[PDB]
Amino acid sequence: MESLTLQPIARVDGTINLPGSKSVSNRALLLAALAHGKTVLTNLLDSDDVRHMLNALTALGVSYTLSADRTRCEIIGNGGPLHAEGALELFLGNAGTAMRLLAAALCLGSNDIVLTGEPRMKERPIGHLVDALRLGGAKITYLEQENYPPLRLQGGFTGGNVDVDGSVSSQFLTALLMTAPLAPEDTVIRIKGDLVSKPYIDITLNLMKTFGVEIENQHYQQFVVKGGQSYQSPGTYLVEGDASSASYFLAAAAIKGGTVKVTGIGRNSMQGDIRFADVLEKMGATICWGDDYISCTRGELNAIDMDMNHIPDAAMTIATAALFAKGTTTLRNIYNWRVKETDRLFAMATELRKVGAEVEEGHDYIRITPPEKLNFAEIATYNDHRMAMCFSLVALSDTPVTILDPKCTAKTFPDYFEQLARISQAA
Ligand SMILES: O=C(O)C1=C[C@@H](OP(=O)(O)O)[C@@H](O)[C@H](O)C1
Ligand SMILES: O=C(O)C[NH2+]CP(=O)(O)O
Repeated sequence: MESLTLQPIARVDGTINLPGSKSVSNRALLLAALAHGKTVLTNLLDSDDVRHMLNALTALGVSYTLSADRTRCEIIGNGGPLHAEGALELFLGNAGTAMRLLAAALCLGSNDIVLTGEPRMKERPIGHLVDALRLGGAKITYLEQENYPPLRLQGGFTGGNVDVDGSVSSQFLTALLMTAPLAPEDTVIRIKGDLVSKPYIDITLNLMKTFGVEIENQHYQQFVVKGGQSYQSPGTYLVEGDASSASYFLAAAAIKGGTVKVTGIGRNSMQGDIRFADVLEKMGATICWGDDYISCTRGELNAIDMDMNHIPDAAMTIATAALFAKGTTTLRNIYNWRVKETDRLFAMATELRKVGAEVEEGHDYIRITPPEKLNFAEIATYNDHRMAMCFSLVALSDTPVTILDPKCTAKTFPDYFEQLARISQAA
C-alpha cells in the first residue's frame, strides 16, 4: 500500500493554472466524436476518467491525435452515431461521465456493445437511465446485478416520450439530452420528480449548443428535443479549468493564506462548482473574481449550515475545511455522495473522526464539530481521488497527515500533490 505523508504547511500563497475540467472534457470528446468535422480541444484534462473515454473512442473507431502533454486533442468527427458490434467490451474504470454518457449514446442505431468498469462501478446505479432509454426503444441487458453496469447495449433508441428519474444522478438526464438530438424521432424528456446536481445540466446544454444543437428547456421539468439533428465541430474549443479541482487550493488559502489564485476559470465559467468560492466567502474568506481567475485570501473561518446539492463534489472540501472553522458545520442534501466513487458520507465521517472531529453521519447530511486540536492519522482513501485531496488539507495544521494510495487522485488530477506543494510555503 503506497502512502504519502504531508508535513505541516505554514502558509499557502501563489497561483495555480488549473488542469482541465473533467466534466467539460468528457462531454466535449463525445460530442466531437459524434460531430461532423475536426475539433481541436485545448486544455483537455489528462486523468483516468478522460483516458477511459479516449480509449473507448479509439475502440469504437474514432481517429484522434494527442499532444505530448495530452491536453490538446484533434478529433476527426464520425459524422453521426458511433458503432461497434460483436459485444465489443468498453472498460470505463470508475468514470461515471463516460459510463452514463456512452450508455445512452451507443443506443442509437444498431450496435452490440458491452460497457463495464472497475468493481465499484458495478455498484454505482444506472437503472434510471436504462429505464428511460428503454422507454425510447433501446434494448439493454444487465449482465450482472439489475440496475447496475455491466450493460449490453443492442440499440434501438428512436425517441418519443421518455420519463427519467432525476433524484439520484443528473448524469442520466445529461446522457439523454446529448443522445436525443441524433435519434430519428422527436423526444420529450419528462423529469419524474426532484433533480439533483442541477448545475451539471447547464454544462450539458452549453456544450451541446457549442456543437450546434439547442433544445427546449421547460423549467428543468421537461425537455423537448427535435430529432434528426447533427452535431457540428466548433473548430478550436478551450476546455475550462476544473472548478472542482480548484476547490482545494482556494480552501487552502481560506485556512492558511496568504492569497491563492487559480487560473483557467473565472466569473463567466459554466461550472457550478465555482459557487464553492461563495461558500468560502460566507465562512469569512475574501474572494476576488476575474475573467480568467478566482482568488481567495485568508480572512476568518466560521462554520456554516447549508444545502450543498448544487455543488456535491466541491462540498467535500468544506467537510475538511470545517476542521479549521469556528463552530459546527452541517452540509445537507448530499445523499448521492453515497453512490459515487465510494459511499462518501460513510468515508468522510470515518476519516474525519480519525483526526479528532466529532461527526454525525446523517443519511443525507453530515455534521462536523472540530476538535480543539487535530491529531495525526493515516487516512484511508477508498479509491476516491477526493478523499485524498480533501484530507491533504489536514496538513495546514500543526500535525502531519499520511494519505494512503495518493495516486488515486489521478481519477481527475494526477498532479495534485505537486500543485499543492507549489503553493505551500514555509514562511
Ligand atoms: O455531469 C457531470 O459532469 C458530473 C455530475 C455529478 O454527478 P451527479 O449528477 O450524479 O451528482 C458529479 O458528481 C460528477 O463528478 C460530474
Ligand atoms: O468527481 C467526483 O467527485 C464524483 N464523480 C462521479 P463520476 O464522474 O464518476 O460519475
